[PDB]
Amino acid sequence: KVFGRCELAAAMKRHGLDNYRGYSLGNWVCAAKFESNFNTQATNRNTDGSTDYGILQINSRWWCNDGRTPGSRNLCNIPCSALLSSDITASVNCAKKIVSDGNGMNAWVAWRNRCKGTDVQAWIRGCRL
Ligand code: NA
Repeated sequence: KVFGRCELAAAMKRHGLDNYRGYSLGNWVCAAKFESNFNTQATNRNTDGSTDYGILQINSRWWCNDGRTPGSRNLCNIPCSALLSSDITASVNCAKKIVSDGNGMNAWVAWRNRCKGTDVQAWIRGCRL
């Protein structure tokens, strides 16, 4: 599913992401836009052989099991395919684990490079929330 901007903001809010560990909703929407262009089916392979899955591009080296990333962990305890669902619950629940891991949202390279230190509230302007 390809979300609309406000539709995704609402979904994320309902799933407890607004101000989760101090990151306002616009941060999460901004990261999703640049990670996946709001497409839950997004996948991208990394140089190390791991793959990133879903709306928030969660990596198989640490966070999910895809059956093809040798020596990897599955810290969210989920098949990576669950991250591709139109239902964002598994992505959100795993993202909450990731953002709590030490480095905050810096874990998402696109957040650091394209969202951090920008007016992220712009991503939710106009939405009914
Ligand atoms: Na893995």
